[PDB]
Amino acid sequence: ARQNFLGLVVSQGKMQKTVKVRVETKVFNKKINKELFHRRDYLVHDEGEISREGDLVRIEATRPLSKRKFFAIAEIIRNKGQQFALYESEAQLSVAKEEAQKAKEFLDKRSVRENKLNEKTTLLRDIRTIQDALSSGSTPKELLEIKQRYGIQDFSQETVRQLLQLDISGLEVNLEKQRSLIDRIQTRLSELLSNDLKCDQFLKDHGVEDPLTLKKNIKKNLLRKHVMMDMQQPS
Amino acid sequence: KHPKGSHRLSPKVNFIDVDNLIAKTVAEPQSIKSSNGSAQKVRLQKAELRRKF
RNA sequence: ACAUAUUAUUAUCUUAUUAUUUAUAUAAUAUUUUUUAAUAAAUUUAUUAAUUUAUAUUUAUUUAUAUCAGAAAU
RNA sequence: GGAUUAAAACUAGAGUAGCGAAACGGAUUCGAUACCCGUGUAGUUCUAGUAGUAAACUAUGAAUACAAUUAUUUAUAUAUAUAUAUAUAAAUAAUAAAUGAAAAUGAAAGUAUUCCACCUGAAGAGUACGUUAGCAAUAAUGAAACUCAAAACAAUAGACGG
RNA sequence: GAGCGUUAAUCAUAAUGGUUUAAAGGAUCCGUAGAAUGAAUUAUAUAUUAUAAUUUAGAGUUAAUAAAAUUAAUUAAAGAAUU
RNA sequence: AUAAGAAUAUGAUGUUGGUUCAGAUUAAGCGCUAAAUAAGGACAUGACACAUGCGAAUCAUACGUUUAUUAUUGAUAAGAUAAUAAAUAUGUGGUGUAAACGUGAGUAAUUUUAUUAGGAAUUAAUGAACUAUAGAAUAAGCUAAAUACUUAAUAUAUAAAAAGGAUAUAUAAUAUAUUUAUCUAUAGUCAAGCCAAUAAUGGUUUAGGUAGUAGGUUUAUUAAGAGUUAAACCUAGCCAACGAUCCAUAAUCGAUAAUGAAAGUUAGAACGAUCACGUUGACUCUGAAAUAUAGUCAAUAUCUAUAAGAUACAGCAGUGAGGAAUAUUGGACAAUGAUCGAAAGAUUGAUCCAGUUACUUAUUAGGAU
Ligand SMILES: [K+]
Ligand SMILES: [K+]
Ligand SMILES: [K+]
Ligand SMILES: [K+]
Ligand SMILES: [K+]
Ligand SMILES: [K+]
Ligand SMILES: [K+]
Ligand SMILES: [K+]
Ligand SMILES: [K+]
Ligand SMILES: [K+]
Ligand SMILES: [K+]
Ligand SMILES: [Mg+2]
Ligand SMILES: [Mg+2]
Ligand SMILES: [Mg+2]
Ligand SMILES: [Mg+2]
Ligand SMILES: [Mg+2]
Ligand SMILES: [Mg+2]
Ligand SMILES: [Mg+2]
Ligand SMILES: [Mg+2]
Ligand SMILES: [Mg+2]
Ligand SMILES: [Mg+2]
Ligand SMILES: [Mg+2]
Ligand SMILES: [Mg+2]
Ligand SMILES: [Mg+2]
Ligand SMILES: [Mg+2]
Ligand SMILES: [Mg+2]
Ligand SMILES: [Mg+2]
Ligand SMILES: [Mg+2]
Ligand SMILES: [Mg+2]
Ligand SMILES: [Mg+2]
Ligand SMILES: [Mg+2]
Ligand SMILES: [Mg+2]
Ligand SMILES: [Mg+2]
Ligand SMILES: [Mg+2]
Ligand SMILES: [Mg+2]
Ligand SMILES: [Mg+2]
Ligand SMILES: [Mg+2]
Ligand SMILES: [Mg+2]
Ligand SMILES: [Mg+2]
Ligand SMILES: [Mg+2]
Ligand SMILES: [Mg+2]
Ligand SMILES: [Mg+2]
Ligand SMILES: [Mg+2]
Ligand SMILES: [Mg+2]
Ligand SMILES: [Mg+2]
Ligand SMILES: [Mg+2]
Ligand SMILES: [Mg+2]
Ligand SMILES: [Mg+2]
Ligand SMILES: [Mg+2]
Ligand SMILES: [Mg+2]
Ligand SMILES: [Mg+2]
Ligand SMILES: [Mg+2]
Ligand SMILES: [Mg+2]
Ligand SMILES: [Mg+2]
Ligand SMILES: [Mg+2]
Ligand SMILES: [Mg+2]
Ligand SMILES: [Mg+2]
Ligand SMILES: [Mg+2]
Ligand SMILES: [Mg+2]
Repeated sequence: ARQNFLGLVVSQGKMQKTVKVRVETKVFNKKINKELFHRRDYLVHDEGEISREGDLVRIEATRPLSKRKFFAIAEIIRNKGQQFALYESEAQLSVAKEEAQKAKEFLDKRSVRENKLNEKTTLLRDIRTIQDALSSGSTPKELLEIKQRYGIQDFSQETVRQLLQLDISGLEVNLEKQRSLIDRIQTRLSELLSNDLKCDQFLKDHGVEDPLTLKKNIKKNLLRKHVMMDMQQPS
Repeated sequence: KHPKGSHRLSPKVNFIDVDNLIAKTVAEPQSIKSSNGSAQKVRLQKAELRRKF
């Protein structure tokens, strides 16, 4: 049959309807006693100009088409070259949008900081008026303004404590919950495995059919999937 | 797309029908001609042997 | 340096021959075509030599391109 | 392919104490174009460049896996009855095995694997010619003919040593 | 041995090699090609290769903690001595 | 599967390292020497120049031409006609020389070689010349005449042909029969054109090369693809340090020869395969196929007949030259082939034999006492 080769497109878009395909064949080199790969670039006809640099293609022998062209593209095995072209066009549009959004979030942050620098009022001073007015009874209009600078309509000892809250405090509690879950899951499964009877019951209670007839790994995974479904789904 | 001016498929294999090959190559004399001549008789014998072979 | 021989090349010069392509002929031949003599046969027809007519096939000269080769330069 | 690259040298502009090719003198000597001494120019210095050469050496390309010990530092860690002790790496020194012409190498110059550079008797020769690069000195690349049966390394025993 | 010798030639006769010190490590490093070489598991295939999925032992990124004050470039200073 | 080393350093030792030797061989030369026989080879050099003779002829059953005899005719013999037997290949014709033979100049590959269970454009109304089968073979002209040539007729969009001769018999030139030729068609056989992949010496102190150059489109040309050639219009490509381009050198190869344990290396004489050439260059004709050992023109050399002439020994033998070096100006067509012819036969320096030469191989070249 017609001789067919597999190769990688190494040049495209330079000649009209012609691409260069790199074909590697296996040969034996008697001198060094080693089977080597021999490489050659083929000028190949691309009737539909579909192939792109980087694509993996199969080329088939054809009639003489030019001085140096004797093969044509017969199939695109892998279209990595075509993918590169599509992803490059999308990237330009995708990045422009993101950069526009980020540019608008930077100018807004600058405006907020500039606005705050125009308000001579400082947190410490403001928190020293909400703690003196709340301990003296005075209600100068500054407080009403302060009830707008911060949004704190009510001036109590439990409102300054919520104005000065630090994110670190929230992190400290989320970390304890994370540690609890892991510790509970491990203790639960550890105990369950120690008692085969309580293990068999555990599985049946959670909806396993004849858990007794199961393997150690085929069943310990069920226990793990259940212990993690009784401490993460209920919470 | 295959190259313009080229056949997409390979030419069909030509299978020989031996009955047709024999009929066209070594066909039998259509009539039993009168080979009274000495040379005609020799030619008839040679043609028969060649056809048999 | 150089004097030699050989080869190759060319935006050059000359060029056999050939191919292709131009223009021309009161060009030749055949047929057609228009007439015209001479001759012959018969009692219009044929032949030959001319003229007109187109057609095909050649010939001469001519235009252009390429070309063995030689010259010059490298 | 690229970059960097001692000293000397070179192209400009500064600087120039000391040192110091050369040069001119003083000695020494049979002679002294030297060793020693004097005066001491370039250079040695800085700024901006050119050039890409050294015994540019560990005369030992880089990477990975692996193999028996000791000593000595360093680092990290651990412990305590708190200052040592116990661990794991690195470095260095001396070694086993192995390797090697041996000298020796010693975690490689061992056991293996991967990649690169390079060599094929001496002399001629890193020369000639050509080419490339440089302001230049030069640098890179790099032969052949003729001649010879030499030439070279480690080690051994001598002889000799101002 | 009806040949023998000699000259001219061919093949064989050590790379089942080497490069500290004998011919031979590039001044050094960076890095391109390499038709150079190169992890693990599983499943396919047309099979030491390809593809897909998965993995972290090579190679990297960012932190945290501890440690160190060297090597480049630039700027600003000091010191003994010399003439 | 078959793998050996030796001499030479050094005062001596180990090692590095070259050189030489031991083996086989030749397309061999030379020196000395030499018996017979059988077989295998023989200008590697100047693709230098060539005296002389040969190497391609054959057909009379294509057409003409020339005799002799007999018979008939011709009232005197010049001629004619037919039969028979001969002659003619200095007239017109047919077939044959694209092979074989010789040589290795050119050729490093758009061309050449080798290989592949390769390919299409998806190769002509090509048969070159035999086989099988079927059908046809007509009319004029031109030449002295024809199987010469020319123009027509009819034969698979349809196109595209031809030829008679010999011998008998019967007829009144014609018809049959036999024999040998001619043309067409279909298939077979033999045999052709084109392309791809892979490999094929040295130098980079030849590093850049290319400009129809790389690709696209269209027409011309061809049986047929393609910048293969010619014409037009576009794109800016293509090759290259895994060596492009350039230069030098060389015919290539094997189930051939030599050598080695082998991988390999060498040769390319001999046997066989392939290519190229026939003093040099180009072009054209015929043809399926030729830049043909043809033709044309030119170049070089020679020759005689002095013509827009002939010849060119790389056919055989042979001569001169060159060189260290390579042979008979032999016999035969008996054999195997080839060409012509219907046959009888003719031709054949293909070929087969012999000669020359230890160039190679083999056998023999007296045994017992
Ligand atoms: K084309
Ligand atoms: K100074
Ligand atoms: K290296
Ligand atoms: K060594
Ligand atoms: K030796
Ligand atoms: K005949
Ligand atoms: K000859
Ligand atoms: K040749
Ligand atoms: K007949
Ligand atoms: K080359
Ligand atoms: K014969
Ligand atoms: Mg010319
Ligand atoms: Mg220093
Ligand atoms: Mg200066
Ligand atoms: Mg002096
Ligand atoms: Mg003096
Ligand atoms: Mg001095
Ligand atoms: Mg520099
Ligand atoms: Mg130097
Ligand atoms: Mg050096
Ligand atoms: Mg140093
Ligand atoms: Mg590294
Ligand atoms: Mg030099
Ligand atoms: Mg020594
Ligand atoms: Mg003998
Ligand atoms: Mg060997
Ligand atoms: Mg090494
Ligand atoms: Mg080094
Ligand atoms: Mg060195
Ligand atoms: Mg890591
Ligand atoms: Mg010998
Ligand atoms: Mg001899
Ligand atoms: Mg003989
Ligand atoms: Mg010869
Ligand atoms: Mg006759
Ligand atoms: Mg004749
Ligand atoms: Mg021939
Ligand atoms: Mg012919
Ligand atoms: Mg012969
Ligand atoms: Mg007829
Ligand atoms: Mg006639
Ligand atoms: Mg004819
Ligand atoms: Mg040179
Ligand atoms: Mg071309
Ligand atoms: Mg075309
Ligand atoms: Mg053109
Ligand atoms: Mg030659
Ligand atoms: Mg060979
Ligand atoms: Mg050869
Ligand atoms: Mg011969
Ligand atoms: Mg020829
Ligand atoms: Mg010729
Ligand atoms: Mg000729
Ligand atoms: Mg000749
Ligand atoms: Mg001869
Ligand atoms: Mg002579
Ligand atoms: Mg001889
Ligand atoms: Mg003689
Ligand atoms: Mg003869």
